[PDB]
Amino acid sequence: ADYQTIYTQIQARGPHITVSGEWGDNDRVGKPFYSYWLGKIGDAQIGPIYLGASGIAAFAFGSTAILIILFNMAAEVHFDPLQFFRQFFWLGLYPPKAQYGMGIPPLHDGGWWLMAGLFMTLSLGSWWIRVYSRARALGLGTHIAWNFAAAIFFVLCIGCIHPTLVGSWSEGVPFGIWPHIDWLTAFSIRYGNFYYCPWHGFSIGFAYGCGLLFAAHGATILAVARFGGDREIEQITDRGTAVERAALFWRWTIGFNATIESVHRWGWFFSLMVMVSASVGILLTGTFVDNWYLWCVKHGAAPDYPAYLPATPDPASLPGAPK
Amino acid sequence: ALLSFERKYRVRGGTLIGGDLFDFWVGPYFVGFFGVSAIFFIFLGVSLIGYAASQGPTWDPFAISINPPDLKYGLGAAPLLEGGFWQAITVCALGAFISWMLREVEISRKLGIGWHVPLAFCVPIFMFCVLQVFRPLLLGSWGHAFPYGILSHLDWVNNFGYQYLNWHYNPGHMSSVSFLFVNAMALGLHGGLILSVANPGDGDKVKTAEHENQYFRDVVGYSIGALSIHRLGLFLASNIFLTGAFGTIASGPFWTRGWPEWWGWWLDIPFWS
Amino acid sequence: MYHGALAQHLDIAQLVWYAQWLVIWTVVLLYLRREDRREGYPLVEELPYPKTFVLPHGGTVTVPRRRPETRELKLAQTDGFEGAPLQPTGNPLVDAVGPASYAERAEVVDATVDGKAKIVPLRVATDFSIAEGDVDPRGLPVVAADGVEAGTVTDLWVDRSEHYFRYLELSVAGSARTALIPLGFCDVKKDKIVVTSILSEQFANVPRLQSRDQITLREEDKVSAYYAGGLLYATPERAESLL
Amino acid sequence: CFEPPPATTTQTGFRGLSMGEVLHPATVKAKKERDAQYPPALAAVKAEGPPVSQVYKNVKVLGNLTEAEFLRTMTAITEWVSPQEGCTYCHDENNLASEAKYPYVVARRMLEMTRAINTNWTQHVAQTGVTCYTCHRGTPLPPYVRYLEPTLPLNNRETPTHVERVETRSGYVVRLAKYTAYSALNYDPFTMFLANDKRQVRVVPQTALPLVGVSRGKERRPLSDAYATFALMMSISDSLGTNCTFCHNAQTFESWGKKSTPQRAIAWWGIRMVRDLNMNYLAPLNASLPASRLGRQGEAPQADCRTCHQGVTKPLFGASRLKDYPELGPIK
Ligand code: BCL
Ligand code: BCL
Ligand code: BCL
Ligand SMILES: C/C=C1/c2cc3[nH]c4c(c3C)C(=O)[C@H](C(=O)OC)c4c3nc(cc4[nH]c(cc(n2)[C@@H]1C)c(C(C)=O)c4C)[C@@H](C)[C@@H]3CCC(=O)OC/C=C(\C)CCC[C@H](C)CCC[C@H](C)CCCC(C)C
Ligand SMILES: CC(C)=CCC/C(C)=C/CC/C(C)=C/CC/C(C)=C/CC/C(C)=C/CC/C(C)=C/CC/C(C)=C/CC1=C(C)C(=O)c2ccccc2C1=O
Ligand code: HEC
Ligand code: HEC
Ligand code: HEC
Ligand SMILES: CC(C)=CCC/C(C)=C/C=C\C(C)=C\C=C\C(C)=C\C=C/C=C(C)/C=C/C=C(\C)CC/C=C(\C)CCCC(C)C
Ligand SMILES: [Fe+2]
Repeated sequence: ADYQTIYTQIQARGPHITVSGEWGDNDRVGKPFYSYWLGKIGDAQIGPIYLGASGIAAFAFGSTAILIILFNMAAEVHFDPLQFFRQFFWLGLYPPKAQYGMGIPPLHDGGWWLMAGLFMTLSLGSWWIRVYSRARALGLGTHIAWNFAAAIFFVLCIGCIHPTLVGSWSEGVPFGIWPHIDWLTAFSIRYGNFYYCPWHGFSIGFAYGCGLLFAAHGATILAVARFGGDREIEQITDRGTAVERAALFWRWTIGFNATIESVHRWGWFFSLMVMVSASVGILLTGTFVDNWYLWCVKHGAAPDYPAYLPATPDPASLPGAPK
Repeated sequence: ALLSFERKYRVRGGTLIGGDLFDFWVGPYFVGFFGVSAIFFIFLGVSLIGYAASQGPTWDPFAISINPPDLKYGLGAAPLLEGGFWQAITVCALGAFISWMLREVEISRKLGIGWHVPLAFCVPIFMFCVLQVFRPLLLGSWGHAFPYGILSHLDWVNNFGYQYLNWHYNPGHMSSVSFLFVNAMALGLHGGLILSVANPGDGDKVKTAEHENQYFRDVVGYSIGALSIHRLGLFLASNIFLTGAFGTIASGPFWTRGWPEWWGWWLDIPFWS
Repeated sequence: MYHGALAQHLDIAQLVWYAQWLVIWTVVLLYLRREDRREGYPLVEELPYPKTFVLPHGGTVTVPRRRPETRELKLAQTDGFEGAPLQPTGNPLVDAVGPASYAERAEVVDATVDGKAKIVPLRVATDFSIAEGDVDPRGLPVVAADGVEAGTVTDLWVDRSEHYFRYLELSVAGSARTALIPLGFCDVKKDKIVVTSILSEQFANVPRLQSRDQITLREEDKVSAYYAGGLLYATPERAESLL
Repeated sequence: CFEPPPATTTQTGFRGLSMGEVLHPATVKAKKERDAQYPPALAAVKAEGPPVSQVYKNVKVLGNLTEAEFLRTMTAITEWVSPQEGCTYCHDENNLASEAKYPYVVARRMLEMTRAINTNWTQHVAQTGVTCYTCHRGTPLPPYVRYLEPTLPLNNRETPTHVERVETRSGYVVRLAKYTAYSALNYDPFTMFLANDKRQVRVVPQTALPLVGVSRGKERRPLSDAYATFALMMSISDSLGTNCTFCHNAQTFESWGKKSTPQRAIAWWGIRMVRDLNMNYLAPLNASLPASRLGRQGEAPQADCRTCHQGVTKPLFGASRLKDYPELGPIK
């Protein structure tokens, strides 16, 4: 058994790493702290952390939005400190309930939401630059920055793009623990059971696959951890016995395999496609499809089942039946 | 037929049962005893699905469905057309999954590596049992289990979730979803990082393990490490079905109301009410 | 009139549905599946373009690996049909076959952020420590699978880049020793280091290295491979049926 | 935090749809023993005599009964509405023709309403029907009523906490949540849907593609409507003590035929019935009830689902007195 794959039995300490970046070496902040219990399942050193203009813009815009949201939450309980801590999950900031179209809604009905939405967007955009710039500041590929973009893009879809495309701010996602959860069903109901949106199935297929892949890959690297498999950069440019057996375990199992490099393209793609498929689903939704179930019925894809309890005629269509 | 570095490894041994008898390869596939039993269960299972699909007004994949019995049959045997086909296929599916798992144990054994992959594979097998056996057994009938059809089994999940009003409030479900999300996130980060170091652009120098840790020290103020991301990863991915199983088995056997109401334990406490 | 409606019974979302499948299979088959075949190919007994990595401190390496000279097998086939298993003609631990096999990758000690040797002893490692709370293997006995003292701790070897110990190395009783053991193969107790991968008589062959202060990559693989070969070959009792 | 096994499960859809009820025996058992307090019908009486339109001076609804039959009704009503204070709750001690107290004039209206339900709304109550008890359960104030805003507790026989009181605005979200099965849906389905016939419960389109003229900008209903519909559904479900699959195949909530249960259609006739009761019988009563009965906007107590069901698919589990008191309806 590998006791190293469970926890690191013997832990190592030494002088701080510091690799210079093209800029901002001085804007690193924090004296690095060592946690013994953290270092049983990760590296013990916590910090330092890089500030830099994009990073601080993120916290500025971000906090601004959160403040808006928390303040609007506090008012929902008359600013009672007890009830706020109590009802917190039920509290939220809601998009306009009346139909103002794309017109900027009143502060008490959607206004504060739109503004909190705006500052949140600025916050995400600020952090993106951080993710991007830090990559090429350290002479690294922007693979992370572009994955993070797909997630940012999708949030924009459910946040403002799809609202703009259908022409209503009322279709936005509220801020809150339960309230933003409530939106999920209101949106699915409105558009005819989202189980019948193909890009929904696609997005799910990719998300599940993200589970499968890093369950398999995560376990794969643990299995060849005795051969220093976790050292992957120097297993790509230079193949050793770790991914020899890793490539062969899967080749003997499913009939084909990847490389130590290419398996990372598989996981990056799957993750990307969770967002890519989702965004396409939301865009199509409302715009060009108004009921995904009926859309499937039209194309003869929807399943049909025999009656258990008798067929029930729509009473609204009965002769003499009320409005 | 073989990889450039492969024949080095194709030695005998590492069998659990069978010895030399099934210790051989078919193309790139290893067989072993559990290769033989897998094919048996898979042939039988697919045949049953085929013969069952023979019978309905079937044939286009999206409309093909093989359903469990009525609730009234309890845990008893059902008429093959009225649920029995499902019962058998269920069994075959379990034979196939477990075989596939132990086959992986045999392959790990011959390669001299840890058994982490087939041990990981026990988690989805486990969840399948929760859905198709466990929760039915507690509820008393097999008819509570999901049907085998590409679209039909979605409608099973759909109705089941609504049977508890808003399935979103299911705390077991909240944990499960949380793990599915963060796992997809971590996979994107990790794969993206490794590529960033090996594929950094233009006429480049491939960067180092110090650049790895470097990057996440700057962005979030911590890097978990090269080896630790892989145990973290197996941890997040596994806890999808490890935590989610609680919310599934709790629905029915241990809770019959809507899941939003379940949070009455927090909301209805006398000194907040 | 309807949004998204086209000619016949056709609509926009219907078209995108096909485009989605086309893109996905294009990426999977005409990219990801080809990216998978960068090493191990071509087969013996569809491929992609070359690629050239520029390595951190001098030199390049490019997909495939067109290699020095190739090792000579020390195994005999068990039967003549294509998929038959093979069988060790000597001691499978010494000719590095099966789970005892290693990779033929450059005998270079590969390095740190700044040039130094990455995997080095604490007698070298300057400034590296054992974290307060974890046990010090310094001077402990190494107990093999047969229960016999195979020897005693000498030093522990650290990755200078990741701050992570990867090898114990130790003395054998009775051969003027010393050689490597990956700590994936060790169970660190308070008074002993338990190793069940090999018997104590078999520590005698643990691949030595031209250096006492170094360790190169082929080495790292040569050392790790042999202990892993013990999981199947240490006794006649491991090539078994478990049942 | 949890309810011990086993659990009572029913099947309402095709096998393998996971459609049906999920009930906890202890809850169900408790509800029967509560609904079993339905007083037994009074023994039958003399069929002959002059109609009380001859006999009594101020009888305008039940004027065709004989005196023995008419008094029987008065005993039953007394049982059902005001058993503790008896007749004098609704009668001047020695002038029984007098409408000098308010429960008299309301009780007349209440007689007509009850007959209305059993006669005109047989698409809902069928031959089960209702009596005074179905809502009152032995008290002048029905336990489950609803004002023009969320109130707590749902049962007015229970003492409200401070935060539950309608005046305490810090607790508005909870009042809203508990009427909607503890969801955070920010909508009151009673006033939106059940108090009147103004708004439409249906919000899901009946075409695949968006219909031009109703799918862009201010042509569209706000998404808020689907929320509120969800809120009505949460409320109805808790009121009957079931879930969605009791009525829907959640494959497509918007569809009837095999995609719905006969109960959903019955339920449809209930909403229509409840609106009728509120708009034409109960709401106009604020002019006859004392100020102490009225809500904060001068509203009289009005009925929803729960008013009769009180947590059950059928009120009092199908118990009826319909043939025991034909004067209560249906009416020829
Ligand atoms: C409680 C949760 C639900 C559930 C909820 C959902 C939802 C919701 C969705 C799916 C989707 C899918 N589900 Mg399901 N699913 C459950 C359990 C299962 C089981 C099982 C053994 O228990 C199977 C085989 C499947 C199979 C599948 C696929 C048809 C599809 C894509 C999944 C995917 O990419 O995964 C990750 C795996 C990979 C990326 C690798 C490739 C796997 C391929 C796709 C497997 C195809 C198997 C196919 C059914 C044939 C079976 C065998 C025949 C004998 C040939 N589900 C349970 C019952 N599943 C989506 C869909 O599109 O459905 C139509 C979807 O929207
Ligand atoms: C009744 C309710 C509906 C439902 C409603 C919806 C709706 C509506 C949608 C989905 C969507 C998704 N659903 Mg669905 N869903 C249901 C049933 C399921 C089932 C199932 C087995 O039953 C599964 C597996 C899923 C799973 C999925 C996902 C695969 C998919 C993408 C969303 C996602 O991952 O977001 C997780 C990822 C993110 C949110 C990205 C976040 C990225 C950003 C950068 C994070 C920012 C953090 C930062 C700190 C925030 C600071 C804030 C401060 C204020 C500043 N759903 C049913 C049918 N679901 C989407 C989709 O694909 O639609 C086509 C979608 O829009
Ligand atoms: C209205 C309906 C409800 C809903 C109803 C349910 C129900 C009901 C359940 C879930 C469950 C799950 N839900 Mg859901 N869920 C909803 C909304 C969501 C949302 C969202 C964005 O709102 C998300 C992210 C999710 C996500 C999730 C998953 C994380 C979770 C576990 C899935 C599972 O069991 O897979 C199961 C997958 C397997 C068992 C795969 C097994 C594979 C086996 C081992 C091998 C197969 C081999 C194959 C056949 C081989 C083919 C050969 C080919 C060659 C490849 N749900 C809505 C609100 N959801 C479950 C849970 O845990 O709940 C707490 C659950 O029980
Ligand atoms: C939490 C951890 C998770 C995780 C992890 C891992 N996953 C693994 C491993 C690990 C670690 C492996 O090592 C192993 C493997 O080698 O990978 C390449 C495996 C694999 N994961 C597969 C599918 C998969 N994983 C899912 C879920 C998770 N995986 C989650 C995320 C899902 C979902 C979500 O639906 C799917 C579809 C196969 C591709 C493969 C097994 C092949 C098999 O077992 O062959 C043996 C069986 C057959 C070839 C067919 C048997 C057919 C029966 C008899 C007849 C049909 C019956 C069937 C019930 C009908 C269903 C109808 C349908 C519409 C309802
Ligand atoms: C002909 C016959 C009957 C022979 C009998 C012998 C026998 C047992 C045959 C088996 C027959 C059967 C059932 C074959 C089916 C095999 C299956 C299930 C194939 C499905 C393939 C699928 C869809 C896999 C999903 C996961 C996925 C997208 C993988 C793509 C990327 C890959 C290959 C990941 C695997 C992989 C991972 C995860 C690494 O970490 C790693 C690290 C270092 C080097 C290589 C690798 C590597 O290859
Ligand atoms: C909850 C209301 C209520 C209760 C309880 C009640 N009454 Fe009645 N009573 C009425 C109403 C209203 C009328 C007139 C109904 C009508 O016009 O058809 C009426 C009519 C009568 C009349 C007709 C007198 C006349 O000249 O019009 C008599 C007598 C009478 N009730 C006696 C009784 C008796 C006896 C009891 C109990 C044992 C009783 N009441 C309890 C409300 C009530
Ligand atoms: C006992 C009855 C009943 C229950 C319980 C019930 N439904 Fe409803 N539902 C109906 C009826 C009747 C309508 C249509 C009302 C109308 O036509 O005015 C409807 C309408 C709907 C609609 C909108 C249909 C459309 O055309 O827009 C949705 C969505 C819905 N229900 C979902 C649910 C949800 C969600 C639940 C529970 C959480 C639920 N059903 C439980 C009877 C019920
Ligand atoms: C004033 C009386 C009253 C009100 C208000 C009321 N119900 Fe009913 N309902 C009844 C009675 C009495 C029955 C018994 C019918 C039967 O036994 O078939 C019934 C039957 C039903 C059934 C049939 C259950 C079954 O198992 O067959 C459903 C569903 C239902 N009601 C839903 C509702 C809905 C929806 C509402 C309001 C929106 C409502 N109830 C409010 C009196 C009422
Ligand atoms: C104290 C610490 C460590 C953290 C604090 C976090 C905290 C307690 C926050 C408080 C309450 C909580 C938990 C809030 C959570 C809210 C959630 C879950 C929100 C989820 C999704 C919200 C979404 C997707 C909103 C999207 C909205 C948008 C993208 C709007 C876009 C707006 C624009 C583009 C503006 C352009 C239009 C212009 C003309 C005005
Ligand atoms: Fe990796």
